Amino acid sequence: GIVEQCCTSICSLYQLENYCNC
Amino acid sequence: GIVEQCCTSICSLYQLENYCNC
Amino acid sequence: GIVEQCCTSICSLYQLENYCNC
Amino acid sequence: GIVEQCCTSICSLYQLENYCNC
Amino acid sequence: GIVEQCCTSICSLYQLENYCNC
Amino acid sequence: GIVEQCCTSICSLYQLENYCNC
Amino acid sequence: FVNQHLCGSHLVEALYLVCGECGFFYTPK
Amino acid sequence: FVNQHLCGSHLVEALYLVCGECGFFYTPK
Amino acid sequence: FVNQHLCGSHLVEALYLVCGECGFFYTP
Amino acid sequence: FVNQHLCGSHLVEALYLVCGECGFFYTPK
Amino acid sequence: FVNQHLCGSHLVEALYLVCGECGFFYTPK
Amino acid sequence: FVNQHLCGSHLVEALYLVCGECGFFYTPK
Ligand SMILES: [Cl-]
Ligand SMILES: [Cl-]
Ligand SMILES: [Zn+2]
Ligand SMILES: [Zn+2]
Repeated sequence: GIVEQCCTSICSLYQLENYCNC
Repeated sequence: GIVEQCCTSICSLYQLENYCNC
Repeated sequence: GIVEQCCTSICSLYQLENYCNC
Repeated sequence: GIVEQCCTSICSLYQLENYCNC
Repeated sequence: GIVEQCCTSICSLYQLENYCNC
Repeated sequence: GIVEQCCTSICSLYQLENYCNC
Repeated sequence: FVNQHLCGSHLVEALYLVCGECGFFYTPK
Repeated sequence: FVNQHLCGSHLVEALYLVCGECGFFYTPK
Repeated sequence: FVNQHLCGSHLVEALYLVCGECGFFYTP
Repeated sequence: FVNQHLCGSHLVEALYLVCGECGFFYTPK
Repeated sequence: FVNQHLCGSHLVEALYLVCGECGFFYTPK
Repeated sequence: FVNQHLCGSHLVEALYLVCGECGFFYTPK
């Protein structure tokens, strides 16, 4: 999930966008 | 929605639980 | 104190209530 | 209170220090 | 820099003020 | 300034990028 | 509509705390 | 698990800005 | 009032930084 | 380790929400 | 002036995220 | 490093408060 992906290495804007609900 | 319900009058913790995904 | 308790383990909402001035 | 004092105009460092618990 | 000085130990507001653009 | 431009209407990503030092 | 943007920022943090492991949905107006 | 809790607070704020009008679901699991 | 609610959140963060080891009281 | 200074910032935001009109004292040490 | 002061806090949070390792220049003039 | 990232988010909100009308350059490198 987003916590495993983004809480040791910094996630970019593009990486974070994958979690949006568009 | 939550903005209409909670951005003029304060939503309590109990009211905010309505928007959890349990 | 609250730092010793809640910055070593996650405190629940109920446990955070312990520190309110009610 | 701090709300009427500091939410109607910007409180300085000196004004905020009034609410410390030294 | 500010990360080396202020993320391994607490920087006071006075130490932080050195980094302003006055 | 940035406050005038971005606190009367929400600034877009492109407008925010104006202030980066890339 | 700056007001709603600022309100939403705080709403999301509050839902993060309240909802715990259930998580939450945020759909702006 | 405190550090993950702190990280997630910042993640949902980043999602709020990134996702804009789309909103988002926050699913800790 | 929500505008007060949002302001108070920023106030308590400012008190946290200003007051340091002393801590503070927030009484609305 | 947990950065206790950063964690404290989140604790006082959380108390602000939970404690509501009661308010709170924050006593780190 | 509090409305602009509170909005500016969210602004620098947004600039921090948007600009990353480039850093940024905050000048309220 | 995420720990540095989370720290920097708090640093810029602190600089926003301290620096006032002077503003600041945030220069992480
Ligand atoms: Cl706000
Ligand atoms: Cl943090
Ligand atoms: Zn705010
Ligand atoms: Zn944090």
